Amino acid sequence: SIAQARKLVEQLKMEANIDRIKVSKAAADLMAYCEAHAKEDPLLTPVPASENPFR
Amino acid sequence: QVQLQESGGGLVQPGGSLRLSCAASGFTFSNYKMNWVRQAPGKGLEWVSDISQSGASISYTGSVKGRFTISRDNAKNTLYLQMNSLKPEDTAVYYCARCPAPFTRDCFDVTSTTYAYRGQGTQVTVSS
Amino acid sequence: DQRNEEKAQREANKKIEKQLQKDKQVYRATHRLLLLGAGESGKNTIVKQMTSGIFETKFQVDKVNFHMFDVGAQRDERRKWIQCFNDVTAIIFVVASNRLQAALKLFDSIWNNKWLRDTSVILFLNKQDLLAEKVLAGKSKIEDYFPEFARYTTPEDATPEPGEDPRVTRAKYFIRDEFLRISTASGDGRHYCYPHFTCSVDTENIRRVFNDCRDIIQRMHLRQYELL
Amino acid sequence: KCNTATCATQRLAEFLRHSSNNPPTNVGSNTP
Amino acid sequence: SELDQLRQEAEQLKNQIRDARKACADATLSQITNNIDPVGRIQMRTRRTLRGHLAKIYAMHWGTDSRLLVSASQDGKLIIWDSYTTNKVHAIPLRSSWVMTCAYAPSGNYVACGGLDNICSIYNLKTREGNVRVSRELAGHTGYLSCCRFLDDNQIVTSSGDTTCALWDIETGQQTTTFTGHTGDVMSLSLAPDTRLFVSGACDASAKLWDVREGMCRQTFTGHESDINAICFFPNGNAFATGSDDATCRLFDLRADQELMTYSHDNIICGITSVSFSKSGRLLLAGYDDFNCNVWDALKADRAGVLAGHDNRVSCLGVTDDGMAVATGSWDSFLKIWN
Amino acid sequence: PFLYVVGRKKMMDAQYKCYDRMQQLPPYCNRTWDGWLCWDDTPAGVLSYQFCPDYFPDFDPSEKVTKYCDWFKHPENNRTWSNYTMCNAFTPEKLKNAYVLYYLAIVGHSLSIFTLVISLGIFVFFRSLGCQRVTLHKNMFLTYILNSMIIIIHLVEVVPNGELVRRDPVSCKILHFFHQYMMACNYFWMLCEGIYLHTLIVVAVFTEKQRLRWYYLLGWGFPLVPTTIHAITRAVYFNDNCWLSVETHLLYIIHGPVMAALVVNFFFLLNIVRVLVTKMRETHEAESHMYLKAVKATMILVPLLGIQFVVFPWRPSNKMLGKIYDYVMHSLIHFQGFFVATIYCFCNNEVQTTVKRQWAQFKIQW
Repeated sequence: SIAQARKLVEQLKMEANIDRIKVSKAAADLMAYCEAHAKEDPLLTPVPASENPFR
Repeated sequence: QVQLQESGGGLVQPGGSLRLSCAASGFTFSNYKMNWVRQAPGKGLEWVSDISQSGASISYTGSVKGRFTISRDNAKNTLYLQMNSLKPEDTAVYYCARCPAPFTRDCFDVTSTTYAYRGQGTQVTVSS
Repeated sequence: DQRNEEKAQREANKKIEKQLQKDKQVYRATHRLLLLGAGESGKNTIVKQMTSGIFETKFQVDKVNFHMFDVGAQRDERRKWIQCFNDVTAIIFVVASNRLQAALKLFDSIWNNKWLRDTSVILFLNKQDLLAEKVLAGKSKIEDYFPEFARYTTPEDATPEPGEDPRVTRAKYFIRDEFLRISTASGDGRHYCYPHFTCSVDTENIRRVFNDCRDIIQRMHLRQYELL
Repeated sequence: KCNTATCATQRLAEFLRHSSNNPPTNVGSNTP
Repeated sequence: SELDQLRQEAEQLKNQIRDARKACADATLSQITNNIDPVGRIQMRTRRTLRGHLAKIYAMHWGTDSRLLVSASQDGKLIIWDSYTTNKVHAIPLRSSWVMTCAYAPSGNYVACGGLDNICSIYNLKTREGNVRVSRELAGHTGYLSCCRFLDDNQIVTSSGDTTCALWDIETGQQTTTFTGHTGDVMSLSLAPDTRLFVSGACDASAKLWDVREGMCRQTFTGHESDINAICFFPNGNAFATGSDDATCRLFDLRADQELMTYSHDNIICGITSVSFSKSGRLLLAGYDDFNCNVWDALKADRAGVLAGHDNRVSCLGVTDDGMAVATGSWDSFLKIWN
Repeated sequence: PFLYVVGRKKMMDAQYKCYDRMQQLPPYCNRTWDGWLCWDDTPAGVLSYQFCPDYFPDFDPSEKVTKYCDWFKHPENNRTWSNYTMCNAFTPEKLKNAYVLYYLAIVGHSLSIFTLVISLGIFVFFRSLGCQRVTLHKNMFLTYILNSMIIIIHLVEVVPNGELVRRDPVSCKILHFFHQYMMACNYFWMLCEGIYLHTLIVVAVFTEKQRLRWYYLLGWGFPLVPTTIHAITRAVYFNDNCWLSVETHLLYIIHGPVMAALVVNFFFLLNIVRVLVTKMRETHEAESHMYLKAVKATMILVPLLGIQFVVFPWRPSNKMLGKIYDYVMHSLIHFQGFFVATIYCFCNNEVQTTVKRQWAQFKIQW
């Protein structure tokens, strides 16, 4: 368990210095991308029956 | 993240009384079942006892049946196990193990060597 | 054009469907069995009679094909790979004979598993002579590991056994009753247990498995018609 | 005739057909 | 005497991570989302029902062209269906009867399979000589195979059940890069849109992001209470959703290093078996053990529709590349298409 | 016509039999010859009675006629005459008993097809419930509805009207020919399911798969042979208008194997019952609790196997006991289709779950 301790602590150290942006702008990007491609979602907006292959 | 830490355990004379308490965190204590696991030095893993949800069904193994008392409550999110009638043959490391699934009773892989939800554990040893 | 493509697809569908019907006729004629148990239980002796993940054992008796699928190579955690054996006819369980408490807990976990409620299990109490020698020598004891043995009474109502130490008969029936108490504690009538006392050189194990499978199939057929 | 229970349905149809729509036989007087 | 200071360093680093996550968190995603209009009530019916499988279906993968899909079931059979005409294009008799996963190559030339044999097998379909056989068999894993995905025609990523992930390469048979660090069985994995990142949800209630090029983890998210059964990347590639056995769906962010929202309801407690996203990512289609699939609004965490058309529990589902339709597979050997 | 001549022929045939009885017989009153049945010697007995001769449709084999020697002289004609007023057998009291039974058959049969027309629809609509067992039930439900359909139309179209039978139409014979075969077809199908029950329980239980091409031949093809044999032997020997007669023994040809098949079905039920009680001995289930469900399993198997035709085979002569046997046998026969449908379709477990699950989806869609 002593070696696993060192490997875990070094893995956590590698995760300690990673960059983290504010949650607000991340959420902004997540819903901006969602609203940008809202038209291209057949499950969201129904496509006409003639166009769809599964009729 | 689940984090089960243990308390108590020390060098005491045989036949004494101790107390081990686990303060659950990172998850909801009421839904899950809880089991106790002992690690006898120089031997494999062993199962101690389990208590069902809300303290409904309580069972112990044969070696500790009629001796040990386990008690849990959902409000404090804590797990206790009474220590009494200590003998040198009971020297083992005790861990707080969580049930894999909520609202379920099978509760597999408690005895598995590598368990992610198992507590760190504290050494309990009786000597003179 | 699309006429020829559609025709070719139709004929390919027909051929694949015919092959699937043939494989369905073949598949429904065999019964899948899962061999499970703890280490040092003597199951390897039965396996050798006849690394990878699953060892296949194709054996037949009385013109009935049986497919036994030992799962030894997979890791100890069995919560995620035990859900696959929910369509098997029966699960063969081998008990090494506190090694008994671990087997009891594993059986309890298997019995009340949500996806394992339909399947029935076959109990095999392997290493009977080991229990006999252990109880005759007196070096070890069961009272410390089980504070109920002394008060337990041998079920003389039904214990047809050849001549042997009566203490070991009490021990065997005590283990059987301990298993049965967990088996029938939360049973809902959808799966049952079939305990059997066997040694490491018993050639009648296949016959016992055949009889247990016949009983399971008969019970399932009776339940399908609401008779049971 | 048939005295089995399977002929019960046929028996009722035959009995009703004759009774509902016949000639009636005089039991006594000139008749023996 | 070196154990205690290792433990103190680990807990200090964990506290530092908690403080950093708290500092970068100011407002939840729900607060910034309430201003947009809801999706409203939606309903999709079973357009096509696919029958012919003998045993329960565990996994499936839609094709790149949205024309063919492959399903794996416990009868030792691999079937390549035609979605539009419900025609069985191929029927590969598997040599292993306990296959747990399957994959479709982006080019459609190869397929993958894995189960309780620790061996991943690749089968060739473009060859036309009256025979379809396994091209390469990948051996070396200790735990059972759970899920495999195709990177290219010469690279495949497999997640076994021994807490390890290996990057294989076909036509050689040996492991190129091995990913280690998990403590529980890796149940499912998904590939990022750029084919450079991939996550893996193990049985330790955490999702760990790995790098294929160098071969070590980047970030760990945790945030769950039970084993993660499924995982799927967001279409943008900067987020993903996970499904566990405690009846909760959680969406994480690759940049915030923390969870964003939790999807759940009080009346239902069933382990999620599959998680998938639509084209825009607005709908979170997640399977459940209560014999039906629920559609969740990812942005608002509000249920939009219920898909109840399976007699048995849903074990596999996935939205096609163009998002035309979604197909879910249950344990009743029936495959259905929803649109 | 022909049936009237048969009664006259029987009157002439009884005279020859009466002559043999008088020759064989060597303070008894002299044995005189009566119109219908010659009376034996009674030593100045008063109100001595014998069974009704019943050569006429008016007469029945239940009543008895009596007189007193020193033989009864009719006051009107001042001549010997025997009291036959008790053999009319068409009093309104007994007609009312059959009147209730007639409407009981219509009510039971009409309700039987009601419960069965939608029971069959459920099995064919839900493909998930389909199985090897279901296919036999689908055929059994199919032959139950049509057989009940013929019974309803037979009692209201050809029975009430006497003008249809007098004209002697060929089509009427065909209608009864179809009725005879289809009615036996329903009863022969009980043995087909009885063999299936004996196949999946006690003997050859492991081999679940079995070809149904033999079951279809016995279910439908086999009943054609006795009906064809009965049809040809009736025309040559006893050809009555529309072939609706029951006073002939030739009906045993079609009703022989039908009774024989149900006799074999009785043995199959006993074998299944003995297996059921045997399985519980190993389970060690409570002695007082297994009795109630053991008869319950037998009770639900009676409508499916047609056991009631073997347990109560013959009508009793006693009026009160005969009244009971007519009320209960007709109730079980006419309501048999309803009993089968309500047990294997309206009481089955996985049928109930599918219906509830399907209804839950429908209310979600709407």
